[PDB]
Amino acid sequence: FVEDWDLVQTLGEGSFGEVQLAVNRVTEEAVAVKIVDNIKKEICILKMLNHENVIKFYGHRREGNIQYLFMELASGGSLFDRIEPDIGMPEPDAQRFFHQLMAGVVYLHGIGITHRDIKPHNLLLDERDNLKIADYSLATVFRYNNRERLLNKMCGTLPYVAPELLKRREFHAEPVDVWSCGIVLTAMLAGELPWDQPSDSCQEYSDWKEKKTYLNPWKKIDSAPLALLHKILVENPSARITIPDIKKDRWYNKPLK
Ligand SMILES: COc1cc(C(=O)N2CCC(N3CCN(C)CC3)CC2)ccc1Nc1ncc2c(n1)N(C)c1ccccc1C(=O)N2C
Ligand SMILES: [Cl-]
Repeated sequence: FVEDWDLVQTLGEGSFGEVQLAVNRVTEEAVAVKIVDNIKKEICILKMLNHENVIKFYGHRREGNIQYLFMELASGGSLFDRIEPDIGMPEPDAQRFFHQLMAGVVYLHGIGITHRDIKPHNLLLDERDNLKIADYSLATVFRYNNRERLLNKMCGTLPYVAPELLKRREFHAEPVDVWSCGIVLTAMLAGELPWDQPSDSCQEYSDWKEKKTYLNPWKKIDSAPLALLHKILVENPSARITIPDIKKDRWYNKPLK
C-alpha cells in the first residue's frame, strides 16, 4: 500500500502513531512502518541510530498528510510480553536482556541522545531474542559539541520516572534513563512494578527508602541483583550509580545458566 510495500497487518497502535507490518512485493523483505499524520526532530534522531540494540531507521515518505517511517521489524515482539505477572522471568534471561539494554543505553548516551521513556513496551525483541530499544518520539539531545544541557520537560511514564523529575526544575538526563533501567530490571525479576510513582506520598516508595526489603517486590529478588537495585534506585541523582559502575557490579558480571 505504499509504493513497493504492502501494508499487511497492524503490529501496534498509538496516539495517532500506528505501526504496520510492511512487505515488499518485489523482494519479499518485511519491515515495520509507523504511520503518523516535532516528527522532524524524531526523524532527525532516528537517522543518527546505528547499533545492534537500537531500532534501525530505513527512511521516510510523506503522502499528503500521512508520514510513513520505515523501521526495522522486531518479530519477537516486546519484552513486556515475556514478563510473567507476579513472577518475572528466569534470572539468566533477565541478565542477558539487562546486558543488552545497557549496551543500547551506553550507545545512545555516547551520541548524546536520551530516550526518556524506557519501559518494557518499548524494548523489542528480534527473532533471536536480541533486545532493541524502540520509540524515539520522546527522545532528545542532551549533549551537543561536548556540552551537556540539563533537561526541564516532564516526560516518561510515572512508574518508570526518576524522582528528580517530579522534584527539580532542571536535572541531568543520564541518571533518569539509568533509574528507568532499574525499574525495568525490577519488573523482569519480580513481574510487578514497585510503585505508582517515586514520590514520598507514595507508601511503597517510602518503604523502599526505609529499606523494607522484606516486602514485595523486593523479597522475590535474589540478594545479588537486589544489591544492584539498591545502587540504581537511589533518590539523589548524583549519588546514583552510573553505567560505567553498573558494569563492575557483582551481579552484572555473574555467570548465569
Ligand atoms: C511481527 O513483529 C511484531 C509482532 C508483534 C506482536 O507480537 N503481535 C503483532 C500484533 C498482534 N495483534 C495486534 C492487533 N491486531 C488487530 C491483531 C494482531 C499481536 C501480536 C509486536 C510487534 C512486532 N514488531 C514491531 N517491530 C517494530 C516496531 C513495533 N513492532 N512496534 C509496534 C513498536 C511498539 C512499541 C514501540 C515501538 C515500536 C516500533 O517503533 N516498531 C517499529
Ligand atoms: Cl510488570
